[PDB]
Amino acid sequence: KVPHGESGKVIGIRVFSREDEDELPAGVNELVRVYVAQKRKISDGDKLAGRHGNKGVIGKILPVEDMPFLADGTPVDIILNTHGVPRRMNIGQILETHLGWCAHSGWKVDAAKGVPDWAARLPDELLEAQPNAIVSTPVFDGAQEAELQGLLSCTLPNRDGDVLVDADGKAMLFDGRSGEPFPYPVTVGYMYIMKLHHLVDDKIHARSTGPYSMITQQPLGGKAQFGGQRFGEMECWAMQAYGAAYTLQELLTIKSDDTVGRVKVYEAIVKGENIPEPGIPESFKVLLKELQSLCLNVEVLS
Amino acid sequence: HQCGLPKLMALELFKPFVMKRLVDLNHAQNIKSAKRMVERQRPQVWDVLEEVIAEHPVLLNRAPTLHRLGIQAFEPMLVEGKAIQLHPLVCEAFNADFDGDQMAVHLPLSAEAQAEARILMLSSNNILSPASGRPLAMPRLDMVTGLYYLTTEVPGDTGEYQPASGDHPETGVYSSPAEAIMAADRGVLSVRAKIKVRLTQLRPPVEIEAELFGHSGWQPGDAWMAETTLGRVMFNELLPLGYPFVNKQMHKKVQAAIINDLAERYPMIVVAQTVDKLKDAGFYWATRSGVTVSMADVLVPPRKKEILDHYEERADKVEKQFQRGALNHDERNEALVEIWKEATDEVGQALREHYPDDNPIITIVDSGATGNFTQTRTLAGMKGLVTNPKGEFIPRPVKSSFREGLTVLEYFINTHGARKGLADTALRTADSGYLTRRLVDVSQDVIVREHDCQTERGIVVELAERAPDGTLIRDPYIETSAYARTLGTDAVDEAGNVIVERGQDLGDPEIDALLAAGITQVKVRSVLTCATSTGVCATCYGRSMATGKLVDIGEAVGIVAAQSIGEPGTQLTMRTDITGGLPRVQELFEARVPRGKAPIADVTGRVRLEDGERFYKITIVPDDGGEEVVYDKISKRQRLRVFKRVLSDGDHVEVGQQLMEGSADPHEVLRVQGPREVQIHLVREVQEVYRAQGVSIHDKHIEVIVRQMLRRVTIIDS
Amino acid sequence: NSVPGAPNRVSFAKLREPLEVPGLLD
Amino acid sequence: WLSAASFQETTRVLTDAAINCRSDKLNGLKENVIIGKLIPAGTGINRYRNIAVQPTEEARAAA
Amino acid sequence: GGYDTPLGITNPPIDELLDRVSSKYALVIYAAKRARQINDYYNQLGEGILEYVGPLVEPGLQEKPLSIALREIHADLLEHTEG
Amino acid sequence: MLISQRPTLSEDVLTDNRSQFVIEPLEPGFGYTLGNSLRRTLLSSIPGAAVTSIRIDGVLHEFTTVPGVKEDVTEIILNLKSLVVSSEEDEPVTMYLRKQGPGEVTAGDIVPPAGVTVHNPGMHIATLNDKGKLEVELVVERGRGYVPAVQNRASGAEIGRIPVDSIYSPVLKVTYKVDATRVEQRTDFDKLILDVETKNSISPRDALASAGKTLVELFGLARELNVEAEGIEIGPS
Amino acid sequence: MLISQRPTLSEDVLTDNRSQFVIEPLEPGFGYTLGNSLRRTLLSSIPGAAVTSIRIDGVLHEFTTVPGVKEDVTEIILNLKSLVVSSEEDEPVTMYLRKQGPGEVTAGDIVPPAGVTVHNPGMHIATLNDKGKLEVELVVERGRGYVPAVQNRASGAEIGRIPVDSIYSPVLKVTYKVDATRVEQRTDFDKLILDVETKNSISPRDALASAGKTLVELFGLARELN
Amino acid sequence: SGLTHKRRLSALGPGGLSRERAGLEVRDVHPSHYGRMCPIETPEGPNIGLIGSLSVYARVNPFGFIETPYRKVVDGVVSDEIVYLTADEEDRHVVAQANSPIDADGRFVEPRVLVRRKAGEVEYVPSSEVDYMDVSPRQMVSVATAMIPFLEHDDANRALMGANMQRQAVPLVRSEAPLVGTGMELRAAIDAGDVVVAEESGVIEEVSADYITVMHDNGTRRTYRMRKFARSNHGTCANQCPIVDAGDRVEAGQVIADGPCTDDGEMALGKNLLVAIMPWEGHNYEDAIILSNRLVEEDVLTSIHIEEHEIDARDTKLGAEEITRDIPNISDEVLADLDERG
RNA sequence: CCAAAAGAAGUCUUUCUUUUGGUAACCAGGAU
Ligand SMILES: [Zn+2]
Repeated sequence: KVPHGESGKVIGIRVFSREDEDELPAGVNELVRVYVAQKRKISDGDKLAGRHGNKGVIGKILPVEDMPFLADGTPVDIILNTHGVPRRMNIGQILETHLGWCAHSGWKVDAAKGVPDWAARLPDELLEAQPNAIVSTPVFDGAQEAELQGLLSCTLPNRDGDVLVDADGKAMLFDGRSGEPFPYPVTVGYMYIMKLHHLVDDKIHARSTGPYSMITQQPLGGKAQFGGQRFGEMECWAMQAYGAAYTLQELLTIKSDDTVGRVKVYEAIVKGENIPEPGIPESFKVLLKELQSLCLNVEVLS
Repeated sequence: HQCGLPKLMALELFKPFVMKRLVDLNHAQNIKSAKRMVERQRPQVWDVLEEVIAEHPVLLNRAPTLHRLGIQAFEPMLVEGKAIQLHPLVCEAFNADFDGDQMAVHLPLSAEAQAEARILMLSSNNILSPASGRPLAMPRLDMVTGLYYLTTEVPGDTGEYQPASGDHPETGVYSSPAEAIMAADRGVLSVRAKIKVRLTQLRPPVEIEAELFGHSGWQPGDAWMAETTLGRVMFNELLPLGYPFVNKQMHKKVQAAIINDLAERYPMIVVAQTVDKLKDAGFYWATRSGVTVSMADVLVPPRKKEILDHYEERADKVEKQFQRGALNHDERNEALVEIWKEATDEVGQALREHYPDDNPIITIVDSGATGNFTQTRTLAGMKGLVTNPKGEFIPRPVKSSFREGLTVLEYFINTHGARKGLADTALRTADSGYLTRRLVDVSQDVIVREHDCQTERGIVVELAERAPDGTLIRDPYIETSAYARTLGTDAVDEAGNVIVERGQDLGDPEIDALLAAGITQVKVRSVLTCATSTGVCATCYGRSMATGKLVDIGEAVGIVAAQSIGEPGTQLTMRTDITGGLPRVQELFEARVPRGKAPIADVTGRVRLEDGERFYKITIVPDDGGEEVVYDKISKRQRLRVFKRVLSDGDHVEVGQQLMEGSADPHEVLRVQGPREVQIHLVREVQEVYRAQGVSIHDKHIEVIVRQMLRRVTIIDS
Repeated sequence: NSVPGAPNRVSFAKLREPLEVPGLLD
Repeated sequence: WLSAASFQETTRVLTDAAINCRSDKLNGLKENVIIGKLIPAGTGINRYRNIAVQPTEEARAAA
Repeated sequence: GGYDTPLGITNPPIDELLDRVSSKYALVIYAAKRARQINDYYNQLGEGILEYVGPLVEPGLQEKPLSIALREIHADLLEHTEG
Repeated sequence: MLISQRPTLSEDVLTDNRSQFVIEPLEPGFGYTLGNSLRRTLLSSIPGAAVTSIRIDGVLHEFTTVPGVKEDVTEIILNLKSLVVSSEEDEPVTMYLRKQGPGEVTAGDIVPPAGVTVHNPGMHIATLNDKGKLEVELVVERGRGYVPAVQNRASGAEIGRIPVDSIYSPVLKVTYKVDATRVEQRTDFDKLILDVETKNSISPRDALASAGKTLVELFGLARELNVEAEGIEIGPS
Repeated sequence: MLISQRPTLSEDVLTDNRSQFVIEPLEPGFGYTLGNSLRRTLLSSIPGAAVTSIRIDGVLHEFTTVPGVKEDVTEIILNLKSLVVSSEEDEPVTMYLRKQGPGEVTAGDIVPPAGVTVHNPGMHIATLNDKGKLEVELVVERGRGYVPAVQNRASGAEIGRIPVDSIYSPVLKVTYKVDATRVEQRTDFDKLILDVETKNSISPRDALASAGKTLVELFGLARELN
Repeated sequence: SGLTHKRRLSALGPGGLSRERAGLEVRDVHPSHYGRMCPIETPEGPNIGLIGSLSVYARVNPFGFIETPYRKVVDGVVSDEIVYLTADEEDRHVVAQANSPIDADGRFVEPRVLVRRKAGEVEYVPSSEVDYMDVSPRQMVSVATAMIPFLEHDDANRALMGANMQRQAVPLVRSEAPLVGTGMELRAAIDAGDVVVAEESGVIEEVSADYITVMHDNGTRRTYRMRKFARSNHGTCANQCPIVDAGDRVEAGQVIADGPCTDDGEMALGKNLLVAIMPWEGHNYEDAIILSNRLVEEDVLTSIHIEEHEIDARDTKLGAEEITRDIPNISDEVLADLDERG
């Protein structure tokens, strides 16, 4: 059976058999393998990242109409916070954003009367580029700040002779949600972001009741079986510090391993009665039997 | 008090509760039909679910649960998606950033488990830290930037107040804050321009209320004239109605002061609502503050090259002196290090003086939102000296900023220390937890049992020692040693009547009164001297740092103390043979012999010192004259102690004066000076580390642990 | 750069490298 | 002996407790957590755990 | 500096509730036992009469017994004794 | 194309002239589409009347204080600025308020010409002492929105007349919020909450009706391009 | 100071798929709000038509390959996701595509039934060779907004059905700018210049008319307060 | 990820130190690592410092010691003789830097240049003692860290994360090459081996989604089969699609078909998105992110994930396990999707 | 607590009765 929390098309089936003299592990007659495929879109809680260590999960996915848009009506795709950049010392992402805008729009250094000084040691056939040009800045020998500034000062218009991003590299955005323009220019450009293999659809899990263990009667663990979340020692200290004795007593008895308490509380809930009183956990009795198996006379007095 | 719970998770947690209501509403014949409905998710299960989950608390938890506020109870509401939505103002308590964290959800079932999650663990009932009493639900980051932008007065802005010129009357005066909000919508006025407004719904400050209304006060409705900016009127509309008018720029310190004042003088619901309104305004105005990062905003100091050349000449002269044999290897390194430290400071000062006040980077730094100025110097002006794998400075130093870009060698020598820093954290994350686990076990049997043991014993507190020329300079660390305590004796000064009676909470007003009256020492109650048989009492413990009132008669103070001591680990950097960090704390609590043991005196008198070869030799001359104490094997690699001048031959020493420089072992000080002295020693020594790391822990927690350390006695004669 | 059909990605490099990157699975 | 056995050195604590024939009174937080009983702190002490709630007589009359 | 209409699980305000009892530990058991009494009354309502009475304060369309207990504790319609 | 669920509109009267309107449920998201439009229309599209300028005898060059009166010039100006008046004549009419002898001057002491009316007759303006006299002329005209003080177009025409800011809009303050609603598997729809505060020359319901009418005309300008164009229709009330 | 000159709307046609509308004289401040309300309605709430599902004969799911076709089924679906089509009838209709032999397959090879029409016959879909043979039927339907693919189980469909994400939005790009005249004599007004660009499915006039109808309904909601 | 896995040097194993018993002196970056083990790319957890990666130019000599090429300078003339030196020989000599001012004739512009002396000491020697120079910058970095543009503007802490998070990116349905790269993508893509590369030059005869047939200059023909929608060890898709037409001529070593995360032969792990650097209403608060809904409508960040399920029939002592539709206690509605034999 | 089969009643598909059937430890890799 396909386990918990899985679905998708069946794309392939690979069936082996002893009748066709296939090499199988000894004692095996047949072996069949089924492939199930899913197509996953990006969603809130999925993890994205750049090449400079600027990770973060997706907080919201806005409709395309309520997003900051350029003067020509172009919405932005992603919005990053300002407070994360200067404190982490990864200013390379800002320079990548500037050079990405320059590469997207395409430039032309005007050597009308002599090449500009900032473009003196710039390699040839970099004095002009077409829109959507691919460039490269080697790791320790790339684009200087003066060259980036010069390239930003000379960058091609889009369709009509309108330059959307000025020499500082910032644009005047409109608030797509209210309508008014933002009072100060904002930094815009093109950044290369990656989708990391930390998606929410593999991370979400919940359980009311389900399978239990065998030796000790506590719930299992893991999403594929069902399992419950672990309430460890530190979480017990926290509840003792709060002073909540009843919450702690129920969590450890009638939610984990009080074998009659579980059924009684389920019945009480569905029938609308009062939740009953907990009994004795089964792990304590397992402990007593192990201690007796070690030849220790453990006895409970009254 | 709310959280966002994805509806497929909520439908699974609340399955039994929805199955009952489906049958109760005649949407299902029996429980099997309702179960099939819930499993197949028919459209009415949602209408039943939103009704079922109403006012049913849910417990949210993030691991590791270092302290009490790692679990809090919220009121669930359904959201679209698969991610739990968390309020921005609980991340400091949870220590939860949004780079991929996860939290677990639990669901109370019985009536007591549900009342304990609404009256005890609800998020809005826990605003103050139990370790120190400081609020934890304050605005931070984007909210601080937005609130700092709003309450700022820009000189010569749009619509400013203009005095009469003789041809036209005054300009910039408004008849209400609703006429100013209408002028700001026309572009005629700026939210940060100085204006004069006629306020009627905002309480005037103390002086203006005294000099205009007298009588009793403003009595909402009475109009007064304020000279302020629009942003400050907007900010003060977010505060309670009876709170005076705060005409100031909202640096993070000012916000902390305001929220402490409100928490002291108002109930909890008022503070929770106020912080919510402040969150809303802070986000709204941080979106409009214009804080972005472009390399045109990262200015460089105008004369970095002159400074670097000037100090390069100094370094060259030092190197030439070394090359001529004037000094050994270490002296040259020390000289170069001093030169380059001076150069780094002189670059940083020029950088500080070059930036404007409205630059986004210095704005974020100076509003208190986040970051310090060393990070701004490293990014704009110059990195500077870097360390070895051993820890000694590289004398080069790194001379480029991250705006210019480091070269290959500079990047390499910088990675040297970067990786050391990362490994330090990676390895302390486990030691903190082990220490917390041991502290929780030692002190799990300290619970408030009585209300008053009615003892007369107590400890004394320094409380602003007297100045030399004559003045009471307050002791800097008075909030963690004298506040939230109850007096054991009465405070009488200069034959004056009792300034403060026995058994008083001893808060800010009482401390101010005692300092004005002119006393320096008070005997207060402490858990070290509680006379109850099992557990402490309430008056000896004192105020509860989280509630603000006297502790209850069931509170488990031992676990709170352990979690308060052991939670701020992690953010406790190990420091470069005397231990100075988490190892120092661990050896203090484990009562081990210190690594750098330094002998202490045993009896007063003068001391004769023989500077032997390969080890010192100190002997104490007893004033009594019975026997002389000799300390033979003391390495010359240590130092002599300085108290008040370095230890000089024939100098007088006290009964417990520490001779060498280092750490005295707690066992000898107990054998010589008794239990009170070792209690003082231990509390002071632990607080010294925590203060050095800038962490505020009240002394009563360390006192709980130390009390647990001194319960037994040793048998010498049966 | 030295692959018979690689795309034309223009570089800002100022220096010239004498040695080609070795085989990365050598 | 139960709390100490659950803290550290389980084998040594158990062997010397067996040799001394120690008896555990079950008075701590950890010992009551292990056996599944209400901890003697906060809401679990007798002062609060044995409260008696009753409507007021005027409220009874008004109903 | 009065407050605004308390919302949802935050009503009634906790300060006024604490004004009624000694500590919050007492309030927890107060409200929990009253809620148990209300639930028993609702379960036994169709069946034979028993002493348990209530609610004393008019409930809402669908209002949990713990909320009713807390709202009764606020109106000062109940009395309690400690152990 | 039908809408599915039709939105409603309910009012929550707080004060005699202060309300709170809730519109729900709206498609995700028409709360922001129409909340700001409605706020702007309420604040800047309802005709009204206000005081445009005044001249006060004895104050020509020095504007600090008025002889014989206790309150200074600016206090008088911003007392007259918050004066509720309704007018019908389009041209700027002139009103005179005049009172001798010590006492308290009040908004009811003004004698309005035909058409003009004062909706808060008992508004304190000034106090006189020591046989003082006050004689100030008001110019009242009807406009829209909020217009700052208009500087003299012809200085020689009047020396005593001084302009003041004109609050024509009968609505004083408007704020709005958007929320989320619905148990219908969505939990994504919107709920717009307005907060309209007016003067006493209008009610918060009449102002909202007028704003709705104005917006209907404005978007009917765009509708009339192609009348048989398919849009979203909510259905009969 | 009561200005009683009503606003008026005029259209300037830059091209077939683009045009600018100017609205004036507006009140001071009401240019950005009006322009943004129109832009928000245009970019979300205009009805159109889009392909709802396909069915290639030789394939059973989306993750396979067609013999002879250079692309695979996923790339073919991503290429068809760029179709612009306009239907006239509410119920779903099906259009057929049949190709044999070598040669590129464009959107002009689709045979549409009565009412529906393809507005970009030059769109590339797939390329075939001598072994290539492509046979696919596309289901076209009307709606508004964006609708994710309908699960095959929700409807009664065979294994050969491939549900496809539907995007029923004709408008392509919208922007505006306001020319505010702020004279010293305080007679002010705005001038909204709104620019609309559609993807050749409907003209900008027919999109602005739909937006106007929607907004007129939603504000008549508030008008009938008395 | 695979290329990074094959160039890894782990200090933990049978015969090496242990993760729980490793101090802080073995996790450091000794100055002898320059050119031999990358100081940036290392795990961020409790394995930090115990697992490293080999630099780009390094090789292992017959005894197991790592070497790096150096460009020897004879009498102040920077030659083109490359010599590989292990850490001890590199210790004896004095090594200059790659980004030094060569004057078009193998001569430093100035006499004073940063160098590395015996114990890794950095100083300023007159340009007559210098014995060796680095063959290039980017000699101390590994493959993954050489693909970060503007690496010297980022601090080492964040560059470590940026290098470690590039091997966690998931392949997307359609791939796009970065607008601003570093030039390492093509080499890393062709050396990883996930692309199809023409073994011999010739002319393409047949192309399809399943194969490419190349006709070599001398009679012979070769058919390259493609991996379509194949599962990887971590459950991702492993497509391969051709990037040549039926008439094009290919050369030896030319990329003939893309791979999972390649765009015309270059590594393409992500997409180019238009970005703004503002705070917006508190939704991008504390490292959170805001996305447009266009990236969902247009399938910009969509990926395919494949799962594998296995079962086998075994004899057993009782015997005769069977795969069949006749299952006890099961209805027919839950036996509808099954085919005639299970 | 669920599945299958048979019998009875009604509804055109639920209820009643009988029978049968009903997990761990290691090593490894990641995240905060
Ligand atoms: Zn006591």
